[PDB]
Amino acid sequence: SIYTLGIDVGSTASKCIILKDGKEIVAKSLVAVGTGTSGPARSISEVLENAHMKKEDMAFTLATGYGRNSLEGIADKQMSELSCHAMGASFIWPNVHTVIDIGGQDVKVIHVENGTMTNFQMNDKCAAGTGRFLDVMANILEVKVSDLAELGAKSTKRVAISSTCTVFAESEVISQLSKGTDKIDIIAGIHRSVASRVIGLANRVGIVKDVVMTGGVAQNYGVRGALEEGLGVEIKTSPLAQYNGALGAALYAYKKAAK
Amino acid sequence: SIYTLGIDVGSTASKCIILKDGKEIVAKSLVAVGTGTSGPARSISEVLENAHMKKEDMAFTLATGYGRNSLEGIADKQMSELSCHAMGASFIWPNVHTVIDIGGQDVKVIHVENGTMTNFQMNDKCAAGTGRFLDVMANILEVKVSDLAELGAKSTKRVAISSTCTVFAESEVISQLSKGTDKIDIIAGIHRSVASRVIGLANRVGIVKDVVMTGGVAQNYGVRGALEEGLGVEIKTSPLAQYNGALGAALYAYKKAAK
Ligand SMILES: Nc1ncnc2c1ncn2[C@@H]1O[C@H](COP(=O)(O)OP(=O)(O)O)[C@@H](O)[C@H]1O
Ligand SMILES: Nc1ncnc2c1ncn2[C@@H]1O[C@H](COP(=O)(O)OP(=O)(O)O)[C@@H](O)[C@H]1O
Ligand code: SF4
Repeated sequence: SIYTLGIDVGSTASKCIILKDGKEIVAKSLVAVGTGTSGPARSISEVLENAHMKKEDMAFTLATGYGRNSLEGIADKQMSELSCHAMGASFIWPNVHTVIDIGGQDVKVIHVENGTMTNFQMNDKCAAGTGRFLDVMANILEVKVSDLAELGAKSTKRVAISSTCTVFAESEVISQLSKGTDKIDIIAGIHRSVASRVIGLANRVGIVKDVVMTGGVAQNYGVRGALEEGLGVEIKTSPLAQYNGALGAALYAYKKAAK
Repeated sequence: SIYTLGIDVGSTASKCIILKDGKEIVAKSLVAVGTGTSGPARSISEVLENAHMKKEDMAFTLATGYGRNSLEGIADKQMSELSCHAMGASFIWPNVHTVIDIGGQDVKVIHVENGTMTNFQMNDKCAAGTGRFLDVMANILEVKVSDLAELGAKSTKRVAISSTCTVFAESEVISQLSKGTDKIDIIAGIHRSVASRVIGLANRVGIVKDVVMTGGVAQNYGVRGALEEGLGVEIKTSPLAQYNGALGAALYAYKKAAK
């Protein structure tokens, strides 16, 4: 009976979630964020449509993300991206305590307790370990970022990328091609390279029980598997992975719409 | 009467120096890293020719640089790049105490005392502040790395690049173009951006009196000027700037050839 709207406006995309009584997801949406493109707005329409409801049907609207204020007038209230991820993770996995969120342009590991963000470490300046790292690599390899996972899974040889930087690592990848190294192998290498950076931030926080991966890159099971190897613990993820930030907002909305 | 050979084999180029009695430069050479694995070799021939002498005439040969361990057989002893720069700087500027060396793929600030490396700070992992940063920018701007200095000198408006990263700053530059911002201005901005990183390392060491800029990027007076503004002290440089590492090797050679 009470419908709420969670809006996660990131730097790459804008995700939306609408849930009934804060217990079930009725609809979600995702729209690329282009300059001028007005995609966060579009995504809102997208959800409302998918759900067959009007903005006036939402009890409370909560926005989060990089441009969580670009639609200030839309959201009743805005909230930290760390908070929503913690809240959302908790809705999907009750025993979460550690949340690894990789999105374009940034990474962040969050320690969660009672759907809240206890502590966290995040990278906002280095393109390394971000989905942007994976883009720059998929381009040189001439492959689709959403294929990397599938390809790297075929690797038979370990190929390391000693360069920590995206720029230097780019040359490495180019050079590994000059040596006739297979792409499948270079990819699995790029994945461990990303895992390595995440693991780097990860340790300043500590991997607690029931680790979950969130964000768009979450889909890349190549990357996630590289993470399980590094941290040596199960890394969980679900289809809703990239809609976590939004899901968190919707949960905080339904909460604000009860107090 | 005693001729020595200094060979600085970098990642970008291979420089060579030959001096008589460790007091005067008789000849120098510079050869890129074209595909072949004989550019360092080629440069040696180049110098010997320019000088009109043969490898035998060289009393002692000392190699330095990224591929130092590659001239084992050609050279007689190898030495730290920090040491040669300090030694070489001292030969060019007696009162040096601080040496800023920007080359492709790395930056490093050296404190010098009696032709020796007292302390130093260096960047080897981040492409930011390196000549590689300038490359990635010259490409997007569609200009020649050796023109940047000349162009930026015409800027009339200050345009900042808030991004510290080469990858993110790359997009910025692209975006500053979308806003119709002049290249001349974007360049001067890129220069200060580089200066900022150098100054970053610089402070962990301390700018002492008589600062000198070394390395290929040394030529870029756009960059060097950005450095004088930041540190607020004179930054010296000479034509031999990029041959400093080699010059240092030749000086250590003539020294080894006297003890
Ligand atoms: N199928 C896929 N496989 C791999 N990566 C993907 C896939 N779909 C999206 N991604 C990526 O995951 C990231 C998700 O970004 P996201 O978290 O939505 O961005 P932001 O934090 O800016 O909102 C991007 O780098 C995007 O390209
Ligand atoms: N005329 C020039 N103007 C600006 N930059 C230059 C010029 N000539 C060379 N450079 C650059 O200066 C740097 C010199 O690199 P160098 O110190 O020789 O490399 P390495 O440290 O790998 O041996 C490179 O980034 C190169 O492109
Ligand atoms: S290490 Fe590379 S990817 Fe990271 S901030 Fe530096 S230039 Fe950017």
